[PDB]
Amino acid sequence: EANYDFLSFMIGAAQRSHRINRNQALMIGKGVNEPKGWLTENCFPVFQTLP
Amino acid sequence: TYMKIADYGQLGEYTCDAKCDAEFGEPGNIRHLEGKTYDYRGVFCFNRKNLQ
Amino acid sequence: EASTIGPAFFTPQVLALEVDCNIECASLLDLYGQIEVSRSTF
Amino acid sequence: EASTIGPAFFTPQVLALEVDCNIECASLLDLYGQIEVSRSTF
Amino acid sequence: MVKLNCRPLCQAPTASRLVSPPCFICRG
Amino acid sequence: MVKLNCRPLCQAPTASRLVSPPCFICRGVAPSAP
Amino acid sequence: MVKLNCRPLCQAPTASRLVSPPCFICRG
Amino acid sequence: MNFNVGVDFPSFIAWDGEESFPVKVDGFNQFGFTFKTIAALTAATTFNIFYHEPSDADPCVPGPAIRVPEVPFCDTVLLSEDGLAAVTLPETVTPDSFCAGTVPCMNGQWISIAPATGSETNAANVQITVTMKGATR
Amino acid sequence: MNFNVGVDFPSFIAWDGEESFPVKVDGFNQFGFTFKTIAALTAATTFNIFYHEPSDADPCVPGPAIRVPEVPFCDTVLLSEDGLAAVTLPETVTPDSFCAGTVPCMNGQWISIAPATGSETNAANVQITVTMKGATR
Repeated sequence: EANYDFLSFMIGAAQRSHRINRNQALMIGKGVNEPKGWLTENCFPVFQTLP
Repeated sequence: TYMKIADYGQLGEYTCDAKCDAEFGEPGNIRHLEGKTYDYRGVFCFNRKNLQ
Repeated sequence: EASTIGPAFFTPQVLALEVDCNIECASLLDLYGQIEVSRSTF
Repeated sequence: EASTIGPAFFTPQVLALEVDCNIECASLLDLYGQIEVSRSTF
Repeated sequence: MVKLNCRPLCQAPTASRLVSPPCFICRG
Repeated sequence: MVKLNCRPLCQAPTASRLVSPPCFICRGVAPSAP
Repeated sequence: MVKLNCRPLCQAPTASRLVSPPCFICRG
Repeated sequence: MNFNVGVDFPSFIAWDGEESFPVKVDGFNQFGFTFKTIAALTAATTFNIFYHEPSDADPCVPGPAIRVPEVPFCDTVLLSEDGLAAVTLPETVTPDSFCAGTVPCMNGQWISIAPATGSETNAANVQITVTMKGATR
Repeated sequence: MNFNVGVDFPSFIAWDGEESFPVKVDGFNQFGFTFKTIAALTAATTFNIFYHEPSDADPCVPGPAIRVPEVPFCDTVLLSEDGLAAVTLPETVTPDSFCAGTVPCMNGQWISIAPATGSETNAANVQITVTMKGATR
């Protein structure tokens, strides 16, 4: 029952949650249990402006 | 009546080794909604001669 | 998830019976002497 | 009569829209270098 | 102009005796 | 196993400011005085 | 049932100030 | 299998026998009362209906208590004297039996029920409650 | 154009803040609660759920109060340490927001709510009503 097809909604709301989470990880993921993202590894040469 | 996906919700993330904390996550809502319609309903009247 | 989510999601199959449950009498009409008038006083 | 007789004799017109309004973010996964791999620890 | 429509919640049983024609008895 | 479900009866508005960059200053002008 | 109809006789002179943006001044 | 029908037709209190409570009917578009008796009444019990407006200071608290007018329905006759809505729980209504009425034309955003004067003696044995029908957020 | 939504989803008071009430759920097949607070709570409050049975003296009056067992679905991990169903209004529920919920399996003819021990002085600030669904008879 439940005319609104729920299974396809969860299969849809799992690839979506995966997609943004992988994107979030490769940036600021911290070492253990998440790929080391390039924003937190911080071995890119960094330039900072003057006040 | 229509439907409104309120939110999607999270699904347990990125465990390298089993610690068994975020198993099921949490899902979202679907939030059935409704809505009616309205109407004007006015009138007016002239007699017969002030109109003729 | 399971049924803790609203009652507008499950559409109930509307079946096509109709209980009446009332009751009439018989009729003594055919026994009575039939007759037909056309004015309102005879 | 009407307007005092249950709320089930009137069947609403189920229109076919589904409002979503949920932004993902923005994709940033096609810039990076892609490499298919095999059994882990390459 | 509000009109109400009441209805009972629990029904009651319905018992009634079934007395039948009595023992034939002569009128004398 | 009861799982609740809650909505608010009256949502509230949400204001915010719109700060925008200031007109230019520059890090030291050449012809100047101490 | 009297239907009052009313008009004004003299229209008062109007004068609206045509204000325009002031000159650009930084916030700071 | 029973459905969590509190969402999609919620219900709130409107008269617990000692105090009226304004119920917000803005977020929904249909509503009705479901009377219920707790002990045998003494005579006919009459209730007034009130509708509120969003208060002048705060827009999510009810304002004063204005009495909703009543409209005919194409076959009315009684036609309550001062054109003002009212409901009369008839005498000889037993417990374990509920009655359900509703004002036709909605107005304001909070509705309320109050025991009409001269009938607040045996009105402590009634308990009105409201149930809305369909969110429109 | 609002309907007499009373019949076809009636509702009754189940906890008016001072005393409970048993509400009959035989005539209907599906039901649920609609919690609602009247003033800000101070801590998480917990209510117990009870089901009655037809009394032997009279089948139209509820007997003693038994406590409804607890049914887990799959996702349950708390299990409430007792196998006896109970609701818990969380802290930070502002008194203009309702919360709905119901038991997955009815049993008996009546249902009741009462504040569990410890949270008996906050429950005086909440209201719990029950609305049913289609009538079987």
